[PDB]
Amino acid sequence: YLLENFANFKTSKKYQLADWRIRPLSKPMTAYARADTHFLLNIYDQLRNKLIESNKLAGVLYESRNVAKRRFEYSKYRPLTPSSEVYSPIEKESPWKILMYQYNIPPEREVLVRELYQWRDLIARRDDESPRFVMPNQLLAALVAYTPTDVIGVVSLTNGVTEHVRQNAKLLANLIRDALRNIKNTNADGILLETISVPQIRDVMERFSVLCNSNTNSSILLGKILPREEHDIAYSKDGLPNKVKTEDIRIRAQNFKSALANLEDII
Amino acid sequence: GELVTDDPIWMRGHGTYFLDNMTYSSVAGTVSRVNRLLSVIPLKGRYAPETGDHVVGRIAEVGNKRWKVDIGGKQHAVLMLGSVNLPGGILRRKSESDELQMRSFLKEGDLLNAEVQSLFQDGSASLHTRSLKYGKLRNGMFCQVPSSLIVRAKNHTHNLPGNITVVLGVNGYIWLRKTSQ
Amino acid sequence: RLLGPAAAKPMAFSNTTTHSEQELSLHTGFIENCNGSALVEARSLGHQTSLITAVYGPRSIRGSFTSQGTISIQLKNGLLEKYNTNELKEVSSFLMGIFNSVVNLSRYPKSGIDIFVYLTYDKDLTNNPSQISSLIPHCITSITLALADAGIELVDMAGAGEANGTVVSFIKNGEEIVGFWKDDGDDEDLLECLDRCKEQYNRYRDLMISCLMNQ
Amino acid sequence: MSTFIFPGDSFPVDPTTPVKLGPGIYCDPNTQEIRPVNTGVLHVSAGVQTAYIDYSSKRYIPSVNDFVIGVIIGTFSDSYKVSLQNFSSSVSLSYMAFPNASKKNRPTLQVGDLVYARVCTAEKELEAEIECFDSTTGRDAGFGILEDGMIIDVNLNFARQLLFNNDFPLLKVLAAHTKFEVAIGLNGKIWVKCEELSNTLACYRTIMECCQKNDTAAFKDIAKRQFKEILT
Amino acid sequence: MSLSVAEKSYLYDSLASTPSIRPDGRLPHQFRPIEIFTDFLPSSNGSSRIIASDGSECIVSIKSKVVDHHVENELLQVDVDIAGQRDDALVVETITSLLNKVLKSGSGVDSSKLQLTKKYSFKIFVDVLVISSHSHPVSLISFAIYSALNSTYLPKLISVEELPTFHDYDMVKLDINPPLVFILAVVGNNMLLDPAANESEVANNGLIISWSNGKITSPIRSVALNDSNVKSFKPHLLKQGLAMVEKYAPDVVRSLENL
Amino acid sequence: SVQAEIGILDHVDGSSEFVSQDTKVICSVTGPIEPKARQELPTQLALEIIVRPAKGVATTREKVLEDKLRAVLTPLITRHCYPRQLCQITCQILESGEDEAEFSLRELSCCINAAFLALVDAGIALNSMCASIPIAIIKDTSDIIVDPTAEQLKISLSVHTLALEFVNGGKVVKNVLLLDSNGDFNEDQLFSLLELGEQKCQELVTNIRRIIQDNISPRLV
Amino acid sequence: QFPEIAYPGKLICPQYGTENKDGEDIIFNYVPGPGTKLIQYEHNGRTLEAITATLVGTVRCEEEVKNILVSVLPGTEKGRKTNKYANNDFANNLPKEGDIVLTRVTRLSLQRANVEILAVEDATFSVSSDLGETFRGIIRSQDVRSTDRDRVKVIECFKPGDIVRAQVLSLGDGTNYYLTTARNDLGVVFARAANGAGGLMYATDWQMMTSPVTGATEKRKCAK
Amino acid sequence: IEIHPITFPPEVLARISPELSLQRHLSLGIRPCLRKYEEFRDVAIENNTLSRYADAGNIDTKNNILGSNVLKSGKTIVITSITGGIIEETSAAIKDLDDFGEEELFEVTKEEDIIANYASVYPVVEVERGRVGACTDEEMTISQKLHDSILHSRILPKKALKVKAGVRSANEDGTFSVLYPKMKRKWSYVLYAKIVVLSRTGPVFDLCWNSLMYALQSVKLPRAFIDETYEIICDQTKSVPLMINAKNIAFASNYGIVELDPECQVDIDMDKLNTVLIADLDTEAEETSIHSTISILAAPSGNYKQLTLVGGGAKITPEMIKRSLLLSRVRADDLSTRFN
RNA sequence: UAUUAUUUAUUUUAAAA
Repeated sequence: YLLENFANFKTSKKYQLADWRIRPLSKPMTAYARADTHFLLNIYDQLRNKLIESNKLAGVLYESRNVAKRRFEYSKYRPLTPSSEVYSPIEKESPWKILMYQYNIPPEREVLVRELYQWRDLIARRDDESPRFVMPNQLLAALVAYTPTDVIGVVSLTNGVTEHVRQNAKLLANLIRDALRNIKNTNADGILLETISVPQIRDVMERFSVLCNSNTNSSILLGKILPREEHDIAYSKDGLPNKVKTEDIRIRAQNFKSALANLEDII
Repeated sequence: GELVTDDPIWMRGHGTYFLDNMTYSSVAGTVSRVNRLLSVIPLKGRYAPETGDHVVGRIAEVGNKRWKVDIGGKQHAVLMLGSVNLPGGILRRKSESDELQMRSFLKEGDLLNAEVQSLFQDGSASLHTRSLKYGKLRNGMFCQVPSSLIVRAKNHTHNLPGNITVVLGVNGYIWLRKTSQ
Repeated sequence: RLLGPAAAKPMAFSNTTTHSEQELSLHTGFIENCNGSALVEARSLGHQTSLITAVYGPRSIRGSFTSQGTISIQLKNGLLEKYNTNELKEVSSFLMGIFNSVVNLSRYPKSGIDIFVYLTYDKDLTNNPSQISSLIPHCITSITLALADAGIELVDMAGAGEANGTVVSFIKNGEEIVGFWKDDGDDEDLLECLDRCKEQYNRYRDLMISCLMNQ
Repeated sequence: MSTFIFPGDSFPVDPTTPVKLGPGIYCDPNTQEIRPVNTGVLHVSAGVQTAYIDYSSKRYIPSVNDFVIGVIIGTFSDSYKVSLQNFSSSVSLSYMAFPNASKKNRPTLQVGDLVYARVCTAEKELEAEIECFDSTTGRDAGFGILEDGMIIDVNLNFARQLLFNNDFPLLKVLAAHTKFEVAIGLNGKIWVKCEELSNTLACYRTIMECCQKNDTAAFKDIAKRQFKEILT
Repeated sequence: MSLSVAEKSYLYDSLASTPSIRPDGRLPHQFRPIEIFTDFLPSSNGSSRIIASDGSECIVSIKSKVVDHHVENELLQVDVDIAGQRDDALVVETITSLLNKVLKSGSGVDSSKLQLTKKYSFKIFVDVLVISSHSHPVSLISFAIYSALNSTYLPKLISVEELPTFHDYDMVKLDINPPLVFILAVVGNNMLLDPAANESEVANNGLIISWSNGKITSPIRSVALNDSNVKSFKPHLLKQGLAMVEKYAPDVVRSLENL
Repeated sequence: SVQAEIGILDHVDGSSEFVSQDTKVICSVTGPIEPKARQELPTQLALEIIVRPAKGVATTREKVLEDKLRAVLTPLITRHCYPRQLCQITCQILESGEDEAEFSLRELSCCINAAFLALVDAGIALNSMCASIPIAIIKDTSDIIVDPTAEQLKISLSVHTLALEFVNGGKVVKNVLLLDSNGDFNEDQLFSLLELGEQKCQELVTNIRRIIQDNISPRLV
Repeated sequence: QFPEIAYPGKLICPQYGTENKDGEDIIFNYVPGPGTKLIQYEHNGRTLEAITATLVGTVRCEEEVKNILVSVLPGTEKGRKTNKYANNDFANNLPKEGDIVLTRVTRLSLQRANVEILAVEDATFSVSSDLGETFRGIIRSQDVRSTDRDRVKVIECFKPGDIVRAQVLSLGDGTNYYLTTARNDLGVVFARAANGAGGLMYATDWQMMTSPVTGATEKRKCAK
Repeated sequence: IEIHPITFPPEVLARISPELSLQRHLSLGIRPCLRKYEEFRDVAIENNTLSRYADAGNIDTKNNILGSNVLKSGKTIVITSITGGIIEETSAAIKDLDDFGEEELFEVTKEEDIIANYASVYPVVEVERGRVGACTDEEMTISQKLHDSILHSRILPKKALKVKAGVRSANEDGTFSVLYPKMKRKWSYVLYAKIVVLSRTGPVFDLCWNSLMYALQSVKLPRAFIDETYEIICDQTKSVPLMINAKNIAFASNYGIVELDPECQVDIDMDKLNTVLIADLDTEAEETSIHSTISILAAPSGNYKQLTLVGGGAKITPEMIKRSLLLSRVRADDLSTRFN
């Protein structure tokens, strides 16, 4: 945004997740790399003058010092309290708990995702790889959902396994099998009856019986006009009204409900 | 409206605005000078939250993936879902939304204490309850004092004679309760 | 059109031109719009009262998260003996303080109950010259009828009576008071007021169950 | 064959020959009869025989494969909120509807920015969707932010005649006076831009005056008089 | 502020105990400190400002009008205006209807003390302006209309029936017995006088009692203080509350008529 | 003879102005646009009908004028092809052309003709065409007159508003949209003016078709 | 021994009752149910936890020293057969979890279908105008079908105005309910062509609906 | 091919689709109101029940209603009372100028205004539907229709609302005595009506009109007099009934036109047009589905006062127009003589 | 679960790789 606006530098932004280990860098990646800092000094001059006019320069310089004061620390030696000045690759006491909610894993299989997350991390440290390289979360969820018993099941999964899983198929299969056999290994009224008992119920019932021994005009102005029921009439040919009886509409009601549900075939 | 200085070599702070290479005041108070930070401290002012404050706040509403807690500042402070000690560790989904499940244990009007984890650009506070020390207050009575009348100290809460414990929130909210375990 | 000509004046009747038992009639269930209906009528001495009460509830309030229900009672003038709108809302707040202690509010979370009382006819036949006190007991009995017809849970029945402007509403066969209203009246009198209203309360407490068990 | 028609009139096409339904005619879901609903000139093309009515309108209705000029009125987590016309219903513009899109990268578009997009979804019961690159053909040239310039309001018939019919002399009579760049949206919007503002201003006044004066032969005198006035 | 359900149960058990543990710990008959200003509106016949302990404030103005009582029914009208509320609100029309009953001409206020000729009398316009309120302010307003009516000065009358005339400078003092309204909150079996904000939120019911001429007068109400815990009360609590105001009302009138 | 114009207002989708005797009504239509939450219809188009008097504020008189004007335009619009949308039809009565305290048919008839023309200018899907005329009968000589003057209304026994629906070149009367009658009349007078009105509306649409065609044709290509 | 008919306030029985039967004393445990509440009463200065009815109808007792579910159903047994309390039964019987309801699609979003609950099971049901009593839910796209839950098209499964038979999942966000149609018997049970502007369509395939007279076909998420 | 539908009880049928439940009933010649095509609803009324002059012997003192009527048709309840006031009219006529020239110019230029000699009532409708707020669009439209129909049907001529002014005297110890008959000051009666509709189940304009026509035929104008600053006073008991011409009184009835569809009880029956006629519409099913209705105001002697013809739904043929007019007479002839 | 989310969006930290 700062390049396209303040520097007027229209650029495609795809050389971020690229592999910067390769040598020599390609001509597009060399032009992209130099562009990240070529105009940043001109952008600095513009943004600084605006922070002075807006009286926000003090806050930016304060926040900048807090960014420069960040301290890297291993996850094993990280502080227990969350802080914005210390960084760790793992900032949670149980990182596999957010995977069980992300992929909807039953809480009874937490002992499985624990032993798989810890095994995946130790393997990543041994070969100096990322945990997603040896086993992404997509494959970690499949192993705990499908629970491959045999060694063939660990290899044949719909997404496809990594090479670390392919080599450790026997070790991983022995881990899910053992963790699943440990799951199968894992799997009142007398409180109030003694206070009042039975002979004392005759007291609370006798209390009841003699406590509650202490327990028509047609119309005045509108009582004989409002509670009137429905009266339906029909005009004959001579113009005289004819009141239908409440049993005639009863015939109509039961004749409709019976003839309504009596439809089970239409050509 | 009046001029505080005509020296361009200054860093303007609160109660102070820049205009025509000169510096003016926006409030009524005393001029402060710290290194190069020029600011004006007004007389009356609400609580200004900062990073790392043992405050006491009341829940206003249960919002989308967060809570609105009444700290006493210009705006409501936000308490994110991933910043508290959840009951069962995580959410038990799918069944209900995130907001409805929060009201089961943290409804509107509940009183608690937390620490300001960080600040937003507008000055809003971001709280967190990631320790056993912070929790939901009970077994006591609530009282309120001005935030400026809170002397700074190492300890935020203190034990008092008579089996009573005081929670002096730096935002002015105090919770007097019986001493707990 | 409406209101009519502003230059017209209402008719004026001159007083110099030519010159125990409180009857009761109860009905319920006759309005199709609402859930529970009621119609109470009373004619004692030279004062006849007839009012209609409708209950629309329980209505689920969208987005509400209240633990218990909320009762809304509204008095509305009818066609004779119009009272001022301020005093009508005063009796409404007094009535809401009564049924909030009677209606099972915990049985209706995130919902409300709206009461509508229409003072359709309040006749008065005094010979020659607060008048609202004689209608509060009749309004309480009308709401309890329509609330019972609407399938709403009511902790015990509620009735009241008048004793020279003194209106007292009882519960549990007069064991506990749920409302107190007194306008004008005299001094020192209190034991006879609670007695005359309590016997009038039991007269209404069983007569409401009469029409509610029939039909 | 072109004739003026009215709603409720008899459709001058025999029900024997299959005819394609276009904008202007309506097929009753009950009587299954084809009847007009708009007022204008009826068009029938003599493999496939389609029929539609050309009616005068200004309220744009979203239709797929239409090029429109929208205004961004809302930024969100995964999509923009774009307004194709005032008071109308807003349309959706996803962040992944851009060339070289990424879920980890937010586009540099803010509110008030003019975008030239294509309608890719126009369900009547849903919100319309637009995109800044053709998802069917992979096109991306011409789509995107319209920086600076000036936008003009015209009726839908004037905008459609300017984008499709190459015989409309408005573009030609404008090039005779100044070099510019134009973007025509089927929602009644026309975005122009020149080197100097004085040239863009004269282009705005001409397109405004030519839209109300339906005399196509008068476009030459409009641009002649308009460009000659700004010199004072 | 609002109260959490945790501290709500804490106050209920402490207030309903046989030793009433008030939040501020006062006695069930002690009041909070009150500041009352009087005679500051020159354009009005009488005025007063009252400031409660919880920041509650109320302003009263008293105007007069010469009217014929043979055609004017009520000679005392109360017009309440709570800040932040509409004029047709329920919380406003109830107090407006209630204050016109405690100050009704011929009932709580005798119409004889503001009469002029056989044909004419004075009509008192009591205008109330509630700037801030935390609880039911019907008791705080009654104190304000008391100090204002006891500092009100009406023009002196100068006296075949003709229209009345008044002196240019000299004015008479309005000597009227102004009724007083008290609020009582019942919490279980304890009766509380002058309930605070948090106290009135956990109460089981409420009582409104008028007081004029050194005795209890009409009207009296039993309106609720919170729709949550509305509980019916034993008639002995009504008598205990009605008898408790008789024991401490003269202590109020003596501390209120000093001005 | 009646006068009518189209596309007079700028900031609306479709406008019109209908004149008859002395009654002048300017109508505007905007739609389909975003409806309000209390207005949206799940399957079809929602209408907002507003008629405003020439003098004073909008009273209950114009409320029944809206309800009648709504009953005419609703079956005249293909509402189903605009689901969850809104159409704002606003009629402004410039001159009443009649005694407002006594009659309101000359304004209702013009609002119908102005709304239909404005709906044509806006581009809303219309199922057919429409025409509306006022009808009255004189007291002394019980004569049926079409489009009566203001003086003839004050000497009439009954007043009538006839709104018809025309299809197929404006010759087939598909239905009778609105026939509002007030006064004194019997069954014989009804069909006498109803037959007379069907041929006076028939020449109105024939003149309306000519009016709208003289304006829309120069717009198109 | 309790009277059959009951009024709001009639004392039924305390929470403890005993009787001698066959020389074996038993104690009844009466718990409150839908239509009662434990109310303390005083007659000699000592309280008791008695059960008091608070409805208009008949009292019915069930079982789970045993416990007795004492409840009062509203109305008379003759009135329940006539179903004279249809409007009252809809509001009092809120849709619990796992119930089956008949809704109406009122709003179509790209990832959800807002509906309006019209009935609920009591096949017998219960359904109530200016009554002001109506419930609403949301049918999410993930709960439309069981085969391939993610990446669906609700425009091809529902339309505004269609009647949908869907089983509830849980209370969504308090404002709305969460429904599902991932079953063969759940889906559109009554729709009409062109958003009600056509003829009555009937379900045929698992995702195909057609009208006999008009012959037009429209894709839905039917139920059969 | 052949596919059987889904069965539904009649209760949920009316809720999921009022149009479907309407056509299903019409297949059996019945309506969802459990009535046939041309079956109305019986009415029961009580006149002067709320009036000040209810008892000829014990005339109420502190009453205001000059006449009332309590109507109930089916399950809807209509309560209509009529109060009243009096207004003093000024003589702004050119006759008082005593000039022949100006008076002759007035007679020549004056145009005839037939409806200017008639007045109307100012009704206030209050349909209780369990809501709060201002006047509903329904309440306002009904009030305007009652005012416009009363005025055009010529029920209340202005000369019929004049006040025979009196002068009450103060003779010796007879306290007061009133005498009745050109007088200087003049007066005219002003009639106010308030209508309260309860348990509304459909269109209630026809019920409000019929209830008002009964209450109008039962109002008495209290005699007025002046003392001897002197405003006018009405008599405490003496009164004169309102002289309403029974020629012009009319009654209301609404009718609808419904087209039957073959899909509700094989290809030859699909093109079988058969539009039916419904009398006295009611229930939400008929109010919403039927979009082509006819409301008529029919007076005796076959005279019609008002008629609205909306053709939104099915096509209305002259046969059903003649049928509705004739069916309107048989009800107006009944309602006008069923009680009096 | 703020590198999380709100769909006609009340998010008020979307920045780095």
